[PDB]
Amino acid sequence: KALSLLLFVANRPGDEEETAAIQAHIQQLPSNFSFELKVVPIGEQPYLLEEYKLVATPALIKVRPEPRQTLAGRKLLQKVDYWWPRWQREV
Amino acid sequence: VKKIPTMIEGFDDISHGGLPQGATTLVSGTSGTGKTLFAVQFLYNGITIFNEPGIFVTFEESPQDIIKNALSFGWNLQSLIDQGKLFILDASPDPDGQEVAGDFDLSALIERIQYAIRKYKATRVSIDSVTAVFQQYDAASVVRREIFRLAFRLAQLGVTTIMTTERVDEYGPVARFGVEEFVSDNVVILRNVLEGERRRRTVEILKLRGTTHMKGEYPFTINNGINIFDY
Repeated sequence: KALSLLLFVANRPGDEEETAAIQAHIQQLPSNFSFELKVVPIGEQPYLLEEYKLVATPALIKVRPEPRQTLAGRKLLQKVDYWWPRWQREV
Repeated sequence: VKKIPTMIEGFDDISHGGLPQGATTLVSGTSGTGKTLFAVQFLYNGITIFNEPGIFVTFEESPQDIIKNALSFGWNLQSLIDQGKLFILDASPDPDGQEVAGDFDLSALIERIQYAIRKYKATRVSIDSVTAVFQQYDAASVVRREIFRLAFRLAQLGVTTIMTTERVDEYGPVARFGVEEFVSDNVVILRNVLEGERRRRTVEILKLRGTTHMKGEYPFTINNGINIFDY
């Protein structure tokens, strides 16, 4: 509820194994508040694809604690690691 | 085999029917040559003369800026959106909040265009400024590959697409970054030569999937649409 993340991923070959792996990475990141990180397959929620003007994939959107951010590319963990200390949202 | 008419005055005579149906056609030109105008008129005429809806994918111009500038030709692009016959897919970047790191694919864009095609029952699609995606993402080879994949799902859905590309020079290579070599079946070249004070604009049909067309450049003018007049 404090931090909410959305992981938009395609479903081409190898995306299945990789999307589970990066999800484990984010979930192992140290935090004292509760966050969600919901994985959204792009094929099942097109209305959501439009709201965030998505183009490149994979994409992780920082939604709840404004300012909203989108980190995209297959190296998005590198920027998740960069931004994670900054996401110290109190309330 | 077949072609759909563009109803752009004169163009259907150069193309000997129109643009190849169920495929994407490359509209390549420098700045201010009429690329966006050709792309909008192809969608506008499809909606107005026939009841075929159209999707407009823009990477640079804002959707309201697309509609606002369209008023200069008496084209109420807003009124078509309200009737569900036009849809502008906003694929323009976010200011200082779009970060890409590493390899990527345009799957979310291909899914967004596809979803719009199926919801609005469209048969015409215009993608304005393909050169702009190359400029926004510093992976020339990756973007080039994904446009090739996009052209196939556009062809798979049966819609006839127009992809506009920026050019380097008037008389030079066919397109920047080489999208000619992937969208290689259909190429229309728009020019805009500044001789002293007279500005002569010409259109040329380079390739049309081997179908019959007219060779060379033909002069056109801009009077509430595109009007080609040498044949």
